[PDB]
Amino acid sequence: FEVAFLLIQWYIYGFSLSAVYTCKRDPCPHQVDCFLSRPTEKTIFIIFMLVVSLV
Amino acid sequence: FEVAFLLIQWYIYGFSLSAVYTCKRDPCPHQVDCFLSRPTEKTIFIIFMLVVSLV
Repeated sequence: FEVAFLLIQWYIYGFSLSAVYTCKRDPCPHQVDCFLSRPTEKTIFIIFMLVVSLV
Repeated sequence: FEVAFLLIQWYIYGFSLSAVYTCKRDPCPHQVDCFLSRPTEKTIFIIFMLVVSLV
């Protein structure tokens, strides 16, 4: 379970969050730009959770 | 003068106006979409002016 959850967590989005996200969706015209809430703190907590899972 | 003005008028934008315009500019992020005021009436008047110039 640990290994599978870690693999899915890596596959979906990796191990970091970017401040700027490029979104291409049907309602949005052409290629729109969006921004995350607090990417750096979320990335830091991602790193702690990944380390805890590894340990 | 007639011929040169007609050639420039054709070269810059052609002889018709489209309701939807795709704009790519430095301030605008990615590729933005804009709309003209009254494209059909403007196109009709373009056709009259082109015909008058030709005559």
